[PDB]
Amino acid sequence: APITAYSQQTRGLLGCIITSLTGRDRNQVEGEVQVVSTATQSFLATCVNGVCWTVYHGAGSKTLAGPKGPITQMYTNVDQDLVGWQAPPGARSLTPCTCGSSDLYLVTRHADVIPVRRRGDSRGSLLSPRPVSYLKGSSGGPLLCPSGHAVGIFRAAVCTRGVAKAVDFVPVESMETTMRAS
Amino acid sequence: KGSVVIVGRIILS
Ligand SMILES: COc1ccc2c(O[C@H]3C[C@H]4C(=O)N(C)CCCC/C=C\[C@@H]5C[C@@]5(C(=O)NS(=O)(=O)C5(C)CC5)NC(=O)N4C3)cc(-c3nc(C(C)C)cs3)nc2c1F
Ligand SMILES: [Zn+2]
Repeated sequence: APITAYSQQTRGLLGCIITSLTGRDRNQVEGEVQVVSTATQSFLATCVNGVCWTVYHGAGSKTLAGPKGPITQMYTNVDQDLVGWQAPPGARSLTPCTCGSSDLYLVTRHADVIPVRRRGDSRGSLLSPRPVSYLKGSSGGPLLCPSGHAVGIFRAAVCTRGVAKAVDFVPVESMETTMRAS
Repeated sequence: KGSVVIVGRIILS
């Protein structure tokens, strides 16, 4: 990898629940990827062009606890398992890849950067197959090109007997397509 | 009902 990553837990369980109910998060926000949670489950969200994008199957309809109360979904594209909120101030946004590379890097929930070989528009095979548990909880995590630019957000995996052989992701082009629907 | 909450972050470089 030419890219590295590290994680920082900013909230605990009790404070999490609380903030979920009020919808008011005054904690300072940093970084390009946020670790995100509802009461039941947890997953990632990625920032691209000022919008925080995550998966619909983790956050469905829900708002995002923000510094001035809850934030409504700007974008909701059930068809592509994609939702988006306006990035809380402080969230450093990634920008889309323009180079067309096939040498991708998926950044996971535990801050692993793992090589992915670009296969289609929304598809890429893992160079070293991992266990599924190694990947679970990373939906809404970013796929990056070698220069650290965004090509897509992690949606799903293809696997057999608990070992992940390939990854599906929403292409960054579909995010701008969703943003092209006023 | 409830909101999604930011319980952490991943920094890149
Ligand atoms: C445009 O085409 C697609 C493609 C896939 C879609 C889709 O895929 C699922 C399939 C399932 C799957 O692959 N397996 C179970 C097997 C391997 C597991 C691979 C490991 C990690 C995977 C990334 C990951 C994940 O981390 N999920 S998560 O973070 O844990 C979460 C549950 C908290 C959100 N996602 C993941 O595992 N899966 C996503 C789901 C949904 C929707 N789901 C719902 C509700 C009702 C559940 C509404 S729409 N739409 C999808 C869709 F429109
Ligand atoms: Zn690029």
